[PDB]
Amino acid sequence: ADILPANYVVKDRWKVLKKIGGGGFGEIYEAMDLLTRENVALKVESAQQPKQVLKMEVAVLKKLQGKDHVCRFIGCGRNEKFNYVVMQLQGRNLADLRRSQPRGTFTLSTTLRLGKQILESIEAIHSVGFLHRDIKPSNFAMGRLPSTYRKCYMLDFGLARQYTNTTGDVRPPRNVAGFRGTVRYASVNAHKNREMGRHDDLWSLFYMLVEFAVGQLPWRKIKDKEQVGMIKEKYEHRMLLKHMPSEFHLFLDHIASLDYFTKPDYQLIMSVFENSMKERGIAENEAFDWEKAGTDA
Ligand SMILES: CC(C)(O)C#Cc1ccc2[nH]cc(-c3ccnc(N)n3)c2c1
Repeated sequence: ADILPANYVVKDRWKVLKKIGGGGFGEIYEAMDLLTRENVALKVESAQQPKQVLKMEVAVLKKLQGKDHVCRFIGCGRNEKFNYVVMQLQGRNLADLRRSQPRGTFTLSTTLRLGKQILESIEAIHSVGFLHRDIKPSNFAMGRLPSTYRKCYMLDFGLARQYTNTTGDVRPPRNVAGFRGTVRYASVNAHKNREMGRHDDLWSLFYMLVEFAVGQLPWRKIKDKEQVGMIKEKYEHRMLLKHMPSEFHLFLDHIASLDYFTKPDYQLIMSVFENSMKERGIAENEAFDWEKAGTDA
């Protein structure tokens, strides 16, 4: 069934406690690090599996080491049965935290402050020549330590693609590129099976923040890829912002203006979040909604 059993020790060092995630791609375990005495995340991929994707995931994670909002890399390896990566263990993902909120909504305070962090992570992965291509709330996790629990960390590079060649140029888009990310947060371009660009990661961010602040997207009950693309294509997006800060029109109009070839104005989007906080007197060091101060006073 699973690749690693319960109590399996990888490289004499990382001992499986339980499976915390998995699909077609590979599986993710919580492990005890026998050297450091710390719990770690262990992600594994079958050595035979026809698509060898973990190799690319580790390469991305390694390039990003030293950026904020990135899991600390601990180790990786390869044998006859599986490839694996060991990374610092984070806490709960934003989909789990949003569904724990009484109405499935975050405050503007939580929404805007998570937005700044996710924006920073998107620019970071773009800055080392990669698209995420599956930006969604379950791919961000809060830290679990006193130094990290107010930090949001980007996970799961399993659908990432290098958008540059080996010498830093933007590579030519394929005329058709089959979109295989999550329906709910996919850009209209993704829905049309266009080559995805940096802008398409920022669309996914746009839709996440609306959904955080409002509790839902208009197409939430529709799972069909094609039906959802047809709804988004027609949807008057300025209407998503009816109950959002007016600065979010600057965000919408910007990413609407972008194409596959054009570098986003990340600072423009950051200033939207920053101006939206400043207008409502929102301080950076406020409790997140899920904290004792956040779930109380
Ligand atoms: C960055 C990389 C190597 O591509 C990755 C991943 C990934 C995918 C799916 C996952 N599901 C849950 C986690 C997870 C949970 C807690 N703490 C950490 N570091 N992860 C998780 C991590």
